[PDB]
Amino acid sequence: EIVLTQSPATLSLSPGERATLSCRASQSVSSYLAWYQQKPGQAPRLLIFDASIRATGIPARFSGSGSGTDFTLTISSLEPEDFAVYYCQQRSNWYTFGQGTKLEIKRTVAAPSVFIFPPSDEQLKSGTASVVCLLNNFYPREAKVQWKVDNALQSGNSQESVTEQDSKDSTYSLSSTLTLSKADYEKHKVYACEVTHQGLSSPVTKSFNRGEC
Amino acid sequence: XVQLXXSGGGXVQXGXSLXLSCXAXXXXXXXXXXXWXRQXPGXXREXVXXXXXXXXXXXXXDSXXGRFTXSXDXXXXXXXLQXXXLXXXDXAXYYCXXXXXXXXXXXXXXWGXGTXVTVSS
Amino acid sequence: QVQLVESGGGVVQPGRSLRLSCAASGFTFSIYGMHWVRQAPGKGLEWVALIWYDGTNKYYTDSVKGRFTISRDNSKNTLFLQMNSVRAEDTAVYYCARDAHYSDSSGYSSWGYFDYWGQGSLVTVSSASTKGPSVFPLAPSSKSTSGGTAALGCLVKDYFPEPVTVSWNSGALTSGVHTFPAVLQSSGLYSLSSVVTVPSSSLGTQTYICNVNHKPSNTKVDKKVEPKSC
Amino acid sequence: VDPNANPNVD
Repeated sequence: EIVLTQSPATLSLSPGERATLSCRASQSVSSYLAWYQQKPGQAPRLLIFDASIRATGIPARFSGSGSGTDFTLTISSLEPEDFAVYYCQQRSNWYTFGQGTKLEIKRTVAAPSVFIFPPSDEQLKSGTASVVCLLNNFYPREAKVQWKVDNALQSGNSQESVTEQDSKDSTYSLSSTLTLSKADYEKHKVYACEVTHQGLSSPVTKSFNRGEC
Repeated sequence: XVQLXXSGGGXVQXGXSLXLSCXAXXXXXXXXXXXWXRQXPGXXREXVXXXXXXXXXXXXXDSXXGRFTXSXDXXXXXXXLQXXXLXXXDXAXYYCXXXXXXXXXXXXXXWGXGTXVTVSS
Repeated sequence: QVQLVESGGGVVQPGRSLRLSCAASGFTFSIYGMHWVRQAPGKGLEWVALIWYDGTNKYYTDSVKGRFTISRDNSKNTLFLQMNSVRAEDTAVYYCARDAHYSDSSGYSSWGYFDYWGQGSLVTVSSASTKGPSVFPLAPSSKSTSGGTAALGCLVKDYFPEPVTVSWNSGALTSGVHTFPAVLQSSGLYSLSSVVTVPSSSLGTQTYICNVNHKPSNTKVDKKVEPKSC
Repeated sequence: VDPNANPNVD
């Protein structure tokens, strides 16, 4: 099978700027390459096929080039409707897709505000403790969340989810949930979430003591 | 802080008529122009019509002139698109938007979720 | 005028069958090859199957071969995917797509791309049973205050299937709300949180209630979120 | 046995 590798994973740009997306094939696909655009919750849309032919109804600012193993999609002047995920696809040998490049709206840096929530007494009585850490309204997307329980670093027992860029302010927010049994939760006192982000000069930790809330 | 809720779409025979509605919540729309756009599969969003404030008129795209008409019910915070003499080429998702610029430069900051119109058979 | 309207998605238990439908209008269905392509939650696109305009040839990706069947009824302008022996890894939005049958006045011919797509149909393959969420407060305290802003919220845990909706104060509080995408837990049930930031000075006087709706189980829960002293 | 053959009329 022909593997398509797209780069960069994420491209952070502003309206008006030129965007250049790459797609590399593990072996020649001649000119049998297409590009697609996909927004959240929507089907993909064909932009370019046979490496350089623009589809009907696609704006002229989109153009494709390349042959063999290296391909480029260029947007000469990015516009707001172009922030989306872009995929390449080949039909030289069966049908494979790249793993996508997200074109996101650049804005200024905003460090996250950090908030921690204890498990509720109601949940505890039922047998489980969820501890939640919130990273609110930050940009860029990269951040690290570390959980510590009685000063010991946790792993394997948390899950994260992140919002899409906010429609008004283009920030992200992130939730991390740490899950323990009630028995394990009552073995420890201090529950802490430690957050790093390029906007923060030092890590921000928020913590509470079990049974002080 | 504004929500726009579209309704009225559906399947219609060529030559027939429907009326779309765009209902606003959380801002009195009386002071703002409200506009209709449409997006056929695979294409860019295209202008259809705008109703400015009452007595400042309505303006239309070439593609719908003489067939579609926009109107307002300010008391119910809703705008409408009456669509007559429908053709297969009118098949698209129809969107409404508020122009937040009361001087009508088109700062479209709030959008409806879209309603599908299909003209077939 | 091209439309592709899919139907037939939903929840299916492992090992069972489900048929998807894709009804075409606005083009000459019977002269186009048709494909199915799928997208698992948070993943990329994967070609599934292809059928010729006249139904004579059919091709499948290896992981569905012998379990899925592609077919079409040109008299009804409909494309079908019959999914048998389903597995959790089949969970995905399934799209039908028209083969980009391109030609020009120069005889140049091209194909094997996807020029129009259905809206997508979600198929969730899971042994989980329908279950509403347990709703718990995310109580505000000094440890959820930053500056003069406090955060509070509701954790909406252990439900199936998606989706759930959350509102605040019966819809009167919308500024500053973030409702996170659900995560699938190792148990096979989903969980998400909904948070809001508010002025910290309002914690003593303003009552904050989250309103949670899970339509598949008919769950409706109003949960008061009261402050704590962490 | 060619999955990339033209699946359309022409």
